[PDB]
Amino acid sequence: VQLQESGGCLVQAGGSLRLSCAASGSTFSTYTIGWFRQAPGKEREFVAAIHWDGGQTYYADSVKGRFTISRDNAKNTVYLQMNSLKPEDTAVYYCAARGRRYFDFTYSDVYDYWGQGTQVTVS
Amino acid sequence: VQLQESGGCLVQAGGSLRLSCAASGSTFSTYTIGWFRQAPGKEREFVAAIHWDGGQTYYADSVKGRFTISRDNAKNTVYLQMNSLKPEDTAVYYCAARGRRYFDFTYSDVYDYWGQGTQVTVS
Amino acid sequence: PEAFLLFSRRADIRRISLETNNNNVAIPLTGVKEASALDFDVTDNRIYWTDISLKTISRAFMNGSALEHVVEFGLDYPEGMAVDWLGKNLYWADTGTNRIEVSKLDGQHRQVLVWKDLDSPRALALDPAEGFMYWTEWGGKPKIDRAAMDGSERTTLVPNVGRANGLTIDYAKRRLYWTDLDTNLIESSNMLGLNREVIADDLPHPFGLTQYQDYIYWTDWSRRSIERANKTSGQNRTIIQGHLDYVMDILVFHSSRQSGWNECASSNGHCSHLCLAVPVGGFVCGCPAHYSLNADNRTCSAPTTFLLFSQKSAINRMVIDEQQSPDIILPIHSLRNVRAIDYDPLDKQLYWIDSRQNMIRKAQEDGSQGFTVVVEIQPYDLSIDIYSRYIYWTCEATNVINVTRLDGRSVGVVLKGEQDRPRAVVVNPEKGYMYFTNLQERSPKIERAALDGTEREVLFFSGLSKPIALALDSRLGKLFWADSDLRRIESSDLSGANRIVLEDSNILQPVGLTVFENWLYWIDKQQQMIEKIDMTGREGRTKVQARIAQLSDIHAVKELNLQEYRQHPCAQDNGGCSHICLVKGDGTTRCSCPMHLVLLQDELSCGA
Amino acid sequence: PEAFLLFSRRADIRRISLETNNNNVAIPLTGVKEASALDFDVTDNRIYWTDISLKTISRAFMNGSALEHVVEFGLDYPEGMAVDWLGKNLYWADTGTNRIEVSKLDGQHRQVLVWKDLDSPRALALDPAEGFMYWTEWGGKPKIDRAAMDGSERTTLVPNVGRANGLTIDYAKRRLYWTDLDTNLIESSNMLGLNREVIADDLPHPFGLTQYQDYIYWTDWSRRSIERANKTSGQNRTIIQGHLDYVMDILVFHSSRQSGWNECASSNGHCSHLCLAVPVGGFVCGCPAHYSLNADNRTCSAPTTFLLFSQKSAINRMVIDEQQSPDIILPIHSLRNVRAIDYDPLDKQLYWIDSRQNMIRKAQEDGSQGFTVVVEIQPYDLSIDIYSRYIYWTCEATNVINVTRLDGRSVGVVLKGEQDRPRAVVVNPEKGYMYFTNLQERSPKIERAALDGTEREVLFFSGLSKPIALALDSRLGKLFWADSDLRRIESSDLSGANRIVLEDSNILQPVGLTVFENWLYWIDKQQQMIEKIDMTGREGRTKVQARIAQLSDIHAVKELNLQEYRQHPCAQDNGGCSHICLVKGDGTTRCSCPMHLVLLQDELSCGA
Ligand SMILES: *[C@@H]1O[C@H](CO)[C@@H](O[C@@H]2O[C@H](CO)[C@@H](O[C@@H]3O[C@H](CO[C@H]4O[C@H](CO)[C@@H](O)[C@H](O)[C@@H]4O)[C@@H](O)[C@H](O)[C@@H]3O)[C@H](O)[C@H]2NC(C)=O)[C@H](O)[C@H]1NC(C)=O
Ligand SMILES: *[C@@H]1O[C@H](CO)[C@@H](O[C@@H]2O[C@H](CO)[C@@H](O[C@@H]3O[C@H](CO)[C@@H](O)[C@H](O)[C@@H]3O)[C@H](O)[C@H]2NC(C)=O)[C@H](O)[C@H]1NC(C)=O
Ligand SMILES: *[C@@H]1O[C@H](CO)[C@@H](O[C@@H]2O[C@H](CO)[C@@H](O[C@@H]3O[C@H](CO)[C@@H](O)[C@H](O)[C@@H]3O)[C@H](O)[C@H]2NC(C)=O)[C@H](O)[C@H]1NC(C)=O
Ligand SMILES: *[C@@H]1O[C@H](CO)[C@@H](O[C@@H]2O[C@H](CO)[C@@H](O)[C@H](O)[C@H]2NC(C)=O)[C@H](O)[C@H]1NC(C)=O
Ligand SMILES: *[C@@H]1O[C@H](CO)[C@@H](O[C@@H]2O[C@H](CO)[C@@H](O)[C@H](O)[C@H]2NC(C)=O)[C@H](O)[C@H]1NC(C)=O
Ligand SMILES: *[C@@H]1O[C@H](CO)[C@@H](O)[C@H](O)[C@H]1NC(C)=O
Ligand SMILES: *[C@@H]1O[C@H](CO)[C@@H](O)[C@H](O)[C@H]1NC(C)=O
Ligand SMILES: *[C@@H]1O[C@H](CO)[C@@H](O)[C@H](O)[C@H]1NC(C)=O
Ligand SMILES: *[C@@H]1O[C@H](CO)[C@@H](O)[C@H](O)[C@H]1NC(C)=O
Ligand SMILES: *[C@@H]1O[C@H](CO)[C@@H](O)[C@H](O)[C@H]1NC(C)=O
Ligand SMILES: [Cl-]
Ligand SMILES: [Cl-]
Ligand SMILES: [Cl-]
Ligand SMILES: [Cl-]
Ligand SMILES: [Cl-]
Ligand SMILES: [Cl-]
Ligand SMILES: [Cl-]
Repeated sequence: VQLQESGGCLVQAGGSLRLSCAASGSTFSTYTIGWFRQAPGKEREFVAAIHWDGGQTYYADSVKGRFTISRDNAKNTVYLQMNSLKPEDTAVYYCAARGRRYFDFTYSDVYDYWGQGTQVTVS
Repeated sequence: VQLQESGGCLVQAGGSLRLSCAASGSTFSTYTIGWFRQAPGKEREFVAAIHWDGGQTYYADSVKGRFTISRDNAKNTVYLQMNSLKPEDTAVYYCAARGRRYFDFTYSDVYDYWGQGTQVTVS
Repeated sequence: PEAFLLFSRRADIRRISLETNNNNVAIPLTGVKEASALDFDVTDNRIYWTDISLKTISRAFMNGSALEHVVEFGLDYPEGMAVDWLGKNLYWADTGTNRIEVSKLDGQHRQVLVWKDLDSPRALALDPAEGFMYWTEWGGKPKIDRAAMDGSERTTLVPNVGRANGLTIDYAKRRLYWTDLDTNLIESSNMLGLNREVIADDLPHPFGLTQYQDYIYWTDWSRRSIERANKTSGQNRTIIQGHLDYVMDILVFHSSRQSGWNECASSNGHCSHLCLAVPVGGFVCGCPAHYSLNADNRTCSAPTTFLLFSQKSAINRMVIDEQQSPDIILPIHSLRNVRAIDYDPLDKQLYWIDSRQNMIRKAQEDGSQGFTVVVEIQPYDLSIDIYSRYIYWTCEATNVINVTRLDGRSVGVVLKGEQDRPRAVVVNPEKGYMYFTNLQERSPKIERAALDGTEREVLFFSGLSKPIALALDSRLGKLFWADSDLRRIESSDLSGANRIVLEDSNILQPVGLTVFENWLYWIDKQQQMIEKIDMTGREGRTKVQARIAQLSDIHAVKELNLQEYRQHPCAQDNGGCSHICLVKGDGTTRCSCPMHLVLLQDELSCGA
Repeated sequence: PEAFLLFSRRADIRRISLETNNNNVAIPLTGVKEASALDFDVTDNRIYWTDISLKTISRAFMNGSALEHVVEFGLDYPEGMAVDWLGKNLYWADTGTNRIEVSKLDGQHRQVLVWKDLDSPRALALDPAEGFMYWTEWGGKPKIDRAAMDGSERTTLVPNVGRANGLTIDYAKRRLYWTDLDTNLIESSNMLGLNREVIADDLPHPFGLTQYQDYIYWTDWSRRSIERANKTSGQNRTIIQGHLDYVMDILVFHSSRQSGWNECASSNGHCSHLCLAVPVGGFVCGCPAHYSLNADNRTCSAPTTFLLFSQKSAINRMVIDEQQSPDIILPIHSLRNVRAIDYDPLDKQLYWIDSRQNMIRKAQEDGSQGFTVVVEIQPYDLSIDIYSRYIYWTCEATNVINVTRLDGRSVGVVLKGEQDRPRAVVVNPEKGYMYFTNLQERSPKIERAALDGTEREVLFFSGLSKPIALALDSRLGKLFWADSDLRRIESSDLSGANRIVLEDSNILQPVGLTVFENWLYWIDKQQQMIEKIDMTGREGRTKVQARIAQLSDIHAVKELNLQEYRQHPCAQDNGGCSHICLVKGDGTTRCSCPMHLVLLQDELSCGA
């Protein structure tokens, strides 16, 4: 299993942006895909997670109402729709996966696969 | 740095045994060498540690008076002299090293190098 | 006694009092990474938990003392776990390995109870007073199954359900409770799976579940809480504690949930190992995996003949029986890169080569009494002379055939050549000869020589590319090799005559051989297969197991007939030879030496 | 307010009240692995701690929130750390890197204060009210040094001492306190290192020290305790709390230990960045690393000319000055395997190739605004055309020269071919040509072509084995290359004439080249060295830095002449060309295309 994030760039305050996580080497029917972000000088923070089989979604309070995690019906791809971007949303956003469905999705240590991350800067 | 334990075997209760830890890439002027044990179905337990430069020794309560840790003066080898061996002393004995002096020597996670361990069984 | 609630979350197991003001305090454990399932034994004041990250099931007292990892091998996703407090047994369900297993509460006598047609079991609940066992399945068609607590009488109890969680038994009112994670409901049925009732249909995200007196307890990952309600109407709801994110499991620690009795609680059913409950309230005696129950239905006998096959980081065992028992992984610790394996049927110990540690190690099937025989060097293959108690192994680094006693004392080198590349090797001490592949550059050979290195004979020099495996059967007088490049397995007489291709199709990477009696087993690393062909010809080529990654070797073990073993003339203290004891064609013995010694005038000792 | 004691142990930082002498309670922090040194800022209610395992220095409030890692790069063993509560600065000492550094309490404007002739500094103590800082050294000859808190007027204060620890200042009584770990003593002296006194000579294992009012506090690893005694006599001893194994540091959180005043405490001394105290009670304005203080002695100017050299997982910067300022690592995140580097002097951003990620990335020197330019493919070397805003890079997998805009939009491929193996590359847009090494099988070549791929010319085909690096200086008309196999560096004219060997001795593995002013710099990966030769021939070959592991590339950055840049005809909207803008020998421009397009009749646009 390999993961590749994409979509990060410089974006204005109040603007929108959609990230995507391409996946390889599985059907991921037994996987949970989660998004994390890490700003310079801060601890890595949980953003959102989704069951590939089931559709259950889970969000952090700091992105509730603004961020939406979704699943592609065609190309093995998870999306992170980010609306109403604040300057504090500036971080490198990582895509993580684990072959287990119900667990503490904020627990980053127990995930099995990570991507290179993509940088989102909000002015 | 590479470590290799030796000396483990089968020994009667109340007998004596001396283990040794060979060395390579000898950066040992700045290293602490510690001994660890792990019985089947039990957590890894700290035994003893020594400052290669300094000569300070530190021991666990379960081995005080019975065990002795020492350095060789020509071989780059740390010894663990085990006297008054109890049956519960049965474990795989590991040699660990860290390029730092003065720290929590029981903190096995912060050591930098390990050996393959040697099996000591006490009847 | 006082009742309190235990719950798992992250790497902590915590305690909440139900009588006092909720005093959330953590149980002082150590080494926990991700605690999931929970259970207890009130008479022992012990708690049990599974760790999905570490793939372990552990135990400890409520004060944190006597922390023990009672299950450390063969786990993948141990989601379900339950304590048999009557028979003092530990049950668990692994979603990955697709197995329901049992063992003593300390880990001894581990046995597989359900393994056939089992797709992802999740929650598990026990009823040892009645002898029944209930679990949920997240397989292709989710359902709730039932079986006796010895694995028999398996049946579907609730077929019409989603992926259920937190299966809980109300022992007083005879009702089953569970959380359907697909429909987000808390449901209940009776013990027969009928009279379904919806207890709570307005909850945001229920997960964990337990029952106590008139109440059910559950965790809600959306409200981040532990809540309680009337177990019948679902009313009188209350929050026990909030701000608890992603609580995995909950239970009420109280003696009122571990009642009842059976014969296992009184006398262990006079069983030597396992006392497993069966309906209605009875018991049967069980054995560890691959052990057999004797005619007394109480005692257990270890397997006498079996197959061993090793992977890169595992050594497994397999038997051939009527019920077709599953293969198990032997609790051998610190396996890094196992290349070849062997077995001494006298002291019943396992030998193997670890190519990353570059050593030859030894232990029992218990995993205990580990010992390194040989420690640069690069052991490639090995073969045990069980009569002279020696190991014949090839060194890939120095290109020699080295001999070593079982206790680690070196005998010496019996073969070395300028351009010799000895690799695979098999010993035939009944006749006094050894066979080995010689992978010389662009000229691979299969050779034979006496066990002291003399009488070297090239048996085959054509039709070979990479002969990588060897096997031998002394009663049939047959030699077997497998070519990984030419992708075929051949056979011939020990003399070298009657060379025949046994199989040469649908074979990708054969890397191991062994003989049971009339069957020739082999392993295909690329196909991840263990297959066998019938050498007497009655039956055809069959597969025995598939989807086995990183296969390395395979070795059959036959029960040793001790009186026939003692009849071998080198079994009685090496026949007086200080080193190599050689059987000659007439049945008597001769003494010989490794190449750095010479035989002395006494025709028994070797000196430098 | 009330005074309490903070101590570090394992991954915990805990609080002990002195009103109760117990009440042990942990500070709710996360992500801590091995807490070591401790300090505080009483006006901010903040604590500071170093993590030896994570190589970080962090801070947070007593509540637990606002947890920030203010130092994340360039640390090895940050044993010493102290807070400048008056000037709001963070000081620390790294035993591994052998450096005393300073920055703002949030981490901005990091600067190196001591780095010359400094062997293993351990404990560190600040006296900002007077302008002195004191530290212990575990070097070849242990001692206690003193210097101004800007790094100046360094001196040895106590030369005759063992390896000291827990250096503490009694600001009321003007006394220094420390623990001699080699003699197990608690010693003291006055602020000039005189009047030595032994405070306690019968302690089993003292470690970590602090002082408050009439008492000194220490931790004893042998007795596993925190203890206290009369600061003068050493008697009236008492145990504060026991059963605390291996406590690393202690301090008394109270306002009476952070007293005094200086002009930095009022409006930062009108300094733009760093306000650093100097004796006696004065101050001097400071600047970040490689920044220079302006003529107003208040504001700072960024470096306009510097060197960049990369390692496997690091990119460093180095200046050439009279001070001989130390090199620093740039805070670039997620560096896995840096293969080559380049720099855009217009937008002042750094470019590099990561071979493990197989991308070409971009970032500011402070790590911000990271962006992936190109992301199977395997970028090998890159060279930036700063006038057309293009990146010329070679693909190791497809063996092409691919052209990409700085914003990631692809221009196209300008060189493909049978037998072609383009590797190293340098562009010369001032003349309209590019130079690249062609590592064809058993026939390496150094070739030239126009920036559109036309006018291909093999400049050199002999005296080559593995030409691995390329450099160019347009003003001198010189091409430079390094051969890693033949172990030499050569030079020639851009026309290809006047080939000469520059160096061919004491060179093991040259893997990079760059030109500063009249110096040719190169990196020797095997010798772990950066060296330089004077191309004017006046001065000799000199080493500039050694013991640099895993060297990858080196690249010089000259201050951009805005006037000379805007005079380049492709600098203004690419000279009207839709793709490739080419300077002629006339000085005017042509337009050209990649190979999947063709130039239209307008002589400016490319169509398919
Ligand atoms: C938990 O929820 C319950 C409702 O689901 C609460 O109410 C209890 O309900 C029972 C009856 O269900 C009531 O107790 C009495 O019922 C008898 C008749 O008893 C017979 O019928 C019932 C129902 O068929 C059966 O369960 C019995 O075994 C008998 O066969 C009436 O004659 C009485 O007048 C009285 O109504 C009560 O409503 C109540 N039981 C109590 C208060 O003991 C229950 O209270 C909830 N528990 C808690 C702790 O809150
Ligand atoms: C065949 O296997 C045996 C071991 O089963 C190898 O014997 C080992 O040989 C090495 C030297 O090659 C011995 O090390 C030596 O130790 C003595 C001290 O007793 C020291 O004086 C020497 O300088 C050398 O370091 C080692 O002890 C020995 N091990 C045993 C168990 O005897 C033998 O080398 C193998 N044959 C070949 C051809 O490699
Ligand atoms: C030279 O480098 C550029 C990138 O700097 C390479 O362009 C990339 O080429 C791939 C495949 O040719 C493109 O992927 C394709 O995208 C289209 C959607 O436009 C999709 O329909 C295809 O199935 C495929 O996924 C990729 O978009 C493109 N990227 C850019 C920025 O242009 C180019 O291939 C390199 N040339 C050579 C000869 O290697
Ligand atoms: C932790 O609790 C266990 C079990 O309660 C203690 O083990 C034994 O407990 C029984 C009663 O259940 C006593 O009769 C035994 O004396 C206990 N064993 C020993 C060796 O004393 C265990 O002692 C407790 N440990 C601590 C540190 O409190
Ligand atoms: C965490 O502690 C800090 C320290 O007081 C609090 O943060 C700020 O504290 C200052 C006083 O130094 C107040 O003037 C600010 O109003 C505080 N900030 C905010 C956003 O309230 C903070 O309140 C504490 N956090 C908690 C949860 O108690
Ligand atoms: C709530 O609980 C009380 C007992 O405290 C019980 O008598 C009552 O019937 C319950 N009410 C409802 C509406 O469930
Ligand atoms: C053991 O049980 C089997 C069947 O359950 C029965 O045939 C056999 O006679 C029993 N033996 C004894 C000794 O009870
Ligand atoms: C400490 O000892 C000195 C004598 O050396 C004494 O004068 C002083 O009062 C003592 N202080 C305390 C706090 O006990
Ligand atoms: C402290 O020491 C001195 C003399 O030893 C004296 O003032 C007093 O008795 C001791 N105790 C206290 C509490 O001051
Ligand atoms: C800067 O400092 C120097 C020496 O410290 C001094 O001579 C000079 O006047 C200062 N600059 C200004 C603008 O005051
Ligand atoms: Cl000591
Ligand atoms: Cl010693
Ligand atoms: Cl823990
Ligand atoms: Cl019963
Ligand atoms: Cl198993
Ligand atoms: Cl020359
Ligand atoms: Cl240097």
